[PDB]
Amino acid sequence: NEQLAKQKGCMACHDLKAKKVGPAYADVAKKYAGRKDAVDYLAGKIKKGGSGVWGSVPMPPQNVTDAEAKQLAQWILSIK
Ligand code: HEC
Repeated sequence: NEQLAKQKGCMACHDLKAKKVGPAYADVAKKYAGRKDAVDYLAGKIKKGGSGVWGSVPMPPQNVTDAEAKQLAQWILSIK
């Protein structure tokens, strides 16, 4: 956990409690913490990228698979 975001380099904009170029993973988690499919949705935009729900900066695409996409929404959501 955690070390994963490094191998990818998502912190370049995201941030647990630091609203930087991207919505702090902690903030997004709470926003999707009251949901039940935050895993599919998130990962759905993780392998696609883009934007429109938090801003416009088309986040750069990534090379992850469904499984990896799950750990991202599961690891980012658990973060508060
Ligand atoms: C800055 C260039 C970014 C880097 C690097 C990464 N992400 Fe990102 N991400 C960024 C923004 C600005 C947004 C919001 C765009 C919008 O308006 O919606 C996002 C969003 C995500 C999301 C949300 C998916 C969703 O809710 O549909 C996820 C899951 C996400 N980003 C994952 C992610 C990962 C895994 C990264 C490293 C591989 C990563 N992002 C880098 C900006 C940036």
